[PDB]
Amino acid sequence: DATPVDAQLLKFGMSTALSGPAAELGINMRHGILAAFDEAKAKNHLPSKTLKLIALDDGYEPARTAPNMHRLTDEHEVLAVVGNVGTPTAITAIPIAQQTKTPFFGAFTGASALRKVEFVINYRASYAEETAAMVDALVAKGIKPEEIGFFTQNDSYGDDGFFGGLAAIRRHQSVKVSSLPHGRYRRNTSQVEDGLADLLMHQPLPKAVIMVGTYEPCSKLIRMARMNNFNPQFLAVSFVGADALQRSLGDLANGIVATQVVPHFDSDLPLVREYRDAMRDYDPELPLSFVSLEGYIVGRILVKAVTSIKGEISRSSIAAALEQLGQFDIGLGAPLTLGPNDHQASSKVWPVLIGADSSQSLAWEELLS
Repeated sequence: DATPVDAQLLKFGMSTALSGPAAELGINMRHGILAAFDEAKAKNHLPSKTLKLIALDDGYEPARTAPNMHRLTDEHEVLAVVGNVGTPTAITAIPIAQQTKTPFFGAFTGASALRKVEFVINYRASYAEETAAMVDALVAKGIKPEEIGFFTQNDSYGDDGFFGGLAAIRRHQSVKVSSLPHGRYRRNTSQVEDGLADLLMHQPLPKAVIMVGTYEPCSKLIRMARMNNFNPQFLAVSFVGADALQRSLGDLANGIVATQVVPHFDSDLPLVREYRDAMRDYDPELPLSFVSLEGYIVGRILVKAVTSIKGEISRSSIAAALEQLGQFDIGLGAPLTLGPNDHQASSKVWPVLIGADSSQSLAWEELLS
């Protein structure tokens, strides 16, 4: 009761899926951020500052995102909202961040809606970029544009990935949007039967299915496809959660390709080695994942920006500091770029091939080999 406290508390907020069928996404984003914050404390990166994350559960449901965001920006007075999972959730969250002038940084979503939003600053490559990489690689291997199908969540997330795929296909062949194979499922359900039937009845039958969904419904779709005598090349976007997908499917995940917005967590890139050390010290029982690696990267960039601030640390000075990063290197093997007119740090897409027991980096020229 008598001890001076001169450390300034720096509060950051997050609204994310900490429960429900997509919980692995929010849980692991949160762990990655917290591992970064743990490391920053351990190494005295922010002397006389205390980092705190206020993480509220929205279950990947926009109806819960809205009141969470009001609480984070009003009563909690957070300095930035960091790492929130999802597209329909972000679409609800962003106007609240904008009206309160709160930086909305490193959201776990590649949606174009975040990439047109002055307060929205992104680390990761977009769904347009992931789907372009997939489509170009498929076509290079002799898959016809008309043979590429989509299995997507029936909302703004699935729409965004589908539209990215459509644009990528259109670069190779003019098509009407109604011609593409496109099965859908409702967010946070396992109701994938109708979507599978739509793919199966398509002319021609898809040879590749791009999955713009989450791990639970995607796992069920893959199991059901194989039961229904259908074995195309499945490709999962980053948001699916490749680690959770592999855990659910086991051997049935062997051969799936999944695009990531981070390098492999087994890489010896300096940042990745630092991620592994931070995770080990933070909680050695947690498995590594692409999701927590992304959260760690977001935390690292945030801390780097905060370190640069001279004077009051505030919403406005954090927004400015993120833009002041310019071209910078955090040990990813290639530079990141942020600025007043550049709000996406990375366009890099790292494909991985899921095997029997693990995943490994994939060169696109080895796709379907």
